Amino acid sequence: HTTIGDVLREHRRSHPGRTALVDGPVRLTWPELDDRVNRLAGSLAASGIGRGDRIMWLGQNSFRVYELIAAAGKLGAMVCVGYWRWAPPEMEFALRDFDPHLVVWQHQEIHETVARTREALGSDDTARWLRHDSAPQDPDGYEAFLAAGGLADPDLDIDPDSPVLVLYTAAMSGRQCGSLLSHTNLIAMATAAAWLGDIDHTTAFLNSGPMFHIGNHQFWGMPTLLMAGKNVIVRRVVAEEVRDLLVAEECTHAFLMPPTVAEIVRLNRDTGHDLSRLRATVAPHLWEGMATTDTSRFTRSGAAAGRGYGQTELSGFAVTAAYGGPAAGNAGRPGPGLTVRVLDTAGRECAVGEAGEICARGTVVHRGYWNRDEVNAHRFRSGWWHTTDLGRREPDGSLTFLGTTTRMLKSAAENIFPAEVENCIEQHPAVREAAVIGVPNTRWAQDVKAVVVLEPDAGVSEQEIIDHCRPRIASYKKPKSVAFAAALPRTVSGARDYDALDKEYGGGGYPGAATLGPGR
Amino acid sequence: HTTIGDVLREHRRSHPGRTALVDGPVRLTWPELDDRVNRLAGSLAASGIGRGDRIMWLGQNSFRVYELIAAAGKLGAMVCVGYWRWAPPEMEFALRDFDPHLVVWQHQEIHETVARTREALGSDDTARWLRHDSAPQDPDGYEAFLAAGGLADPDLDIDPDSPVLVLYTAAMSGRQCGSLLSHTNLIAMATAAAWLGDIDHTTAFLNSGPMFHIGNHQFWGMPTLLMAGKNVIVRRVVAEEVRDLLVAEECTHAFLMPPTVAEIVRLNRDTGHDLSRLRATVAPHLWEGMATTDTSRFTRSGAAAGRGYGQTELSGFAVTAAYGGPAAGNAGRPGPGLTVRVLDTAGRECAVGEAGEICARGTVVHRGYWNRDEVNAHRFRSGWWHTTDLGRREPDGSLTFLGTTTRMLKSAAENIFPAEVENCIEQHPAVREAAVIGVPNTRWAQDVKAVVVLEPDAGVSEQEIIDHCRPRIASYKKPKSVAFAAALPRTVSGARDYDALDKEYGGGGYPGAATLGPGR
Ligand SMILES: C[C@@]12CCC[C@@](C)(C(=O)OP(=O)(O)OC[C@H]3O[C@@H](n4cnc5c(N)ncnc54)[C@H](O)[C@@H]3O)[C@H]1C[C@@H](O)[C@]13C[C@H]4C[C@H](O[C@@]4(C)C1)[C@@H]23
Ligand SMILES: C[C@@]12CCC[C@@](C)(C(=O)OP(=O)(O)OC[C@H]3O[C@@H](n4cnc5c(N)ncnc54)[C@H](O)[C@@H]3O)[C@H]1C[C@@H](O)[C@]13C[C@H]4C[C@H](O[C@@]4(C)C1)[C@@H]23
Ligand code: NA
Ligand code: NA
Repeated sequence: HTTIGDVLREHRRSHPGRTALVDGPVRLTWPELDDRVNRLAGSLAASGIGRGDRIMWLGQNSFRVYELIAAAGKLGAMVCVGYWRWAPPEMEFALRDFDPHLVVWQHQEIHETVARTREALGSDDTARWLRHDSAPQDPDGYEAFLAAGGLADPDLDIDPDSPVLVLYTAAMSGRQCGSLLSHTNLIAMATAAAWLGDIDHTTAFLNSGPMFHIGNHQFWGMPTLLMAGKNVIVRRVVAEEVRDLLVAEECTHAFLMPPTVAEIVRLNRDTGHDLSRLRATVAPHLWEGMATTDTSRFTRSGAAAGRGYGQTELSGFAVTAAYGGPAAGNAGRPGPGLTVRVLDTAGRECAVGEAGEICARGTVVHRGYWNRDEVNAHRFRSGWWHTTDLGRREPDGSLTFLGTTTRMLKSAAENIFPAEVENCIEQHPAVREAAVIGVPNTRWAQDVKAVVVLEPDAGVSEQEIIDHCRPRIASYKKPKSVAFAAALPRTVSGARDYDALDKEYGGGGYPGAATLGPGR
Repeated sequence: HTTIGDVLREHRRSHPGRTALVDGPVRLTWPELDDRVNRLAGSLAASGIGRGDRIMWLGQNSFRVYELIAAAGKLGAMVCVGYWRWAPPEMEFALRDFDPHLVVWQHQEIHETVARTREALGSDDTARWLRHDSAPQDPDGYEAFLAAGGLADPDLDIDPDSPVLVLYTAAMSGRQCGSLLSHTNLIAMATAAAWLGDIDHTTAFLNSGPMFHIGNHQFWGMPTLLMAGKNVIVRRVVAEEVRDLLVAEECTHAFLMPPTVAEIVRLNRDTGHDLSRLRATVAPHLWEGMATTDTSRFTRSGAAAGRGYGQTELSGFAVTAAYGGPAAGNAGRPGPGLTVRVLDTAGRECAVGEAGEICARGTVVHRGYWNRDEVNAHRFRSGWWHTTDLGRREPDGSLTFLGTTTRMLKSAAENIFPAEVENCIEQHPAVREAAVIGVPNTRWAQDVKAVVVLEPDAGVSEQEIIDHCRPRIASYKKPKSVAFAAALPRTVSGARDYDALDKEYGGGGYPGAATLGPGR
């Protein structure tokens, strides 16, 4: 069975002259990339990394993320792409939970957060640390570490069901879980995406989405890699730099949400820079004729506007309106390599039209979460992965995604789980309880809002509650407003009544049948 | 991991009212098909079929072949789709070699061959035999056997690497070998084909190629099944019926090799039906402008003219000009899920430009042949599948298929090995020795020719040698001409000097650098 390592082994032979990666001045053909991967694998193995061992990336997007995944993959090891946006306590939690043998970290932009995180681990910090964006000769730097390795391919027999990429998600408990994506997961996801988006060796994809998110890997980093196209890296999304890279690298695809598109168009207008090679998937109307609207099924089906269903744990958008033709349901049908059933609370399959939990089996279902044996045993019960999302089958057999069962928010293209924010706010000594909801954002999706019950005789303002979150959770997770109450609404059972909180405090816009996709 | 049974389980839910299969008056929706498959699996299991057990189909194309593959697949058993064109000695050999628990047979057009074969087996005939084209109530019939089974899905956990389809090929020794194709083999083949041919739920594919050969399954039976298109069955190519089905069922594709096309075209000039919906991939010029020339990657690239490389043992056409763009080499490059190396006789990879044996690893490599321990250990040596075909890598990274190492002929895409034909001819009492070569034929690529040395003072004509072959080997393998000679030129080691035979008797048209594809 094919592994990620085999993809690079074949491309170095079949596409010796083609450029595989561009990241600033760095440009690598398939053979140059595979050589670097082999040296890197050499040094990892010399550091004691082998099957089932673990590397953490703490940085923005880099070509080195692809090198590390491939190198680790050739050893049967796995790479966690941590989020550069995480606050120190989140980064510390991920480091302790994942327990990596190696941490590859970035100084630019996040040095302070990285330092505070390392400091906090104290003597529990057993990992080796390499700075990726170091001076070339830095002996604790990635490039020197890589250079010391030998050119030979490790040539190991790696089982492609081995986890190779780990993406933290699913923080419904207040703490994130690391989704284990195997070589086979990624290859099956990439294969389906190649049909969905008509990807081939001429594809040139700008990696302008966060590598912490499954979306950038699915659309279209991994299919581009699989088909031997060019992956162009950008560290962060800055409209001008994106525009220049679209032109300079003749990109055919990019991961760009509607606000960024509008910034690029405004900036490019009447400058004569030709963006016509770009196949616009998201908000194609905003490009004003500067791009070519994508003709692939991804865009024509409505999948690019949110007509589909998935999650990290299914290797991304695994159900779409592109599979199986016209769909009465909002999400369409499963791609090949996944089967789906909507199950009631007793684990019996729901009838047509009846809401239940979306469950799945097949090649794109992940291996489970890192270090969560009981969660895995429970969410895989009866041999089906339980998504925690609600859906139904329509009479035409298509699927409708109705909403979450976890009160998850989406805000500014991030997921926010209420318990992460609630736990943070409740750490405050003045706060007895906090409930977090989402309210409609003026453009798309939600803003975070907290409803707070103060301790008796304590007093703290809305702004103090918000600012309290700054050192503790990612910036995008903070409430944008806070309401105060003497008590939170309760159901008959004494559970928090989140429906009543939404009704009384302006909640709405949650992911589901009324709010699908990236917006406009 | 996804299995063949999962495809049916998913389509019964996702496409409740869509037609999956058409065969004469039989029309089955996805749920109707899966129900029948479940009853069939029940009856198979009740007769003692389980994991690793074997069913032989000895019939022409039928909807029941798909039913049997899926039902066997749900039990972890396997189906051999035998050649209905086999002569009795070949059919007998395959039955003894394959040793099936159950044989499903057809009366129409082949009853005499089947009866002769069964007689030859005598008391070695241990299998149960079911007539598929029986009267409905026939208790030795497929329909009554199926109807006794229950509707419950067996819901067994089947390993996708289990063989599920067995196709006889590779008769270099003079006797065929059963290539073991798994669920995973077929699913990877089909996913790649859907990309190659732009296959989707609107595909209506006429199964006019013999299901005993990998061609019909790859192009496009399995991808059509996988993407929930409609599979229309015809038992074999009868020109008038093919014409009628293309029209009535609004077919978009069909497996029609060059010799079949002109008569279909001729008969449609009488009717004036528009065949524009048919996307002709093979020899589109022969359609005289009635069909549309397919514009999928498969046809635009030249792959549909033979620019590719593969074999049944690689799940079909695994290397093609559609993978990876323009290619100096005649075969293009490997599809995803296959890695290819050209190896020298010592097992070292060949330099660029150096001829060697094409060897392969990956998801589309078969599980080996049935009951061929020694051949399998040799052909899988050093962890690569050895194809026996010669090729080389070009400087641009692409692959060239140079030719066979077995003197094999290939006529309208059917392999014909000289030993098969030579051995049959030499059984004639008047024949002392025979050598078989191929001669060019534009429409068939090449024709079988025999060069025969008669026994002294015995006599036999060309026609007589040809007719001698009819009871002994499949029709398509017979010589189309016989030359008589006083002696065969010999090599130093005593083998036939085939190069001298080709030069003397107009030999050519062999598959490889000089002739690709099925004809024109
Ligand atoms: C990010 C994705 C690609 C990866 C999967 C997915 C669902 C994702 O968010 O993965 P996630 O981060 O793991 O979140 C999964 C959770 O997200 C929810 N969800 C499930 N389906 C949807 C839906 N259709 N719209 C909104 N929300 C959805 C469910 O609660 C699910 O459990 C989509 C959302 C989709 O909207 C877009 C936005 C952009 C980018 C990418 O391509 C797009 C043009 C479409 C694509
Ligand atoms: C049948 C196939 C599809 C399945 C694989 C293959 C190779 C097959 O027949 O498998 P097989 O019966 O197992 O035979 C394998 C042997 O066939 C030889 N071979 C390998 N590659 C080629 C070649 N390019 N042209 C001619 N012969 C070839 C090699 O000696 C090899 O070992 C091709 C032949 C190819 O010609 C065509 C004909 C039609 C239909 C289908 O699409 C086509 C437009 C192309 C396609
Ligand atoms: Na508190
Ligand atoms: Na003889």
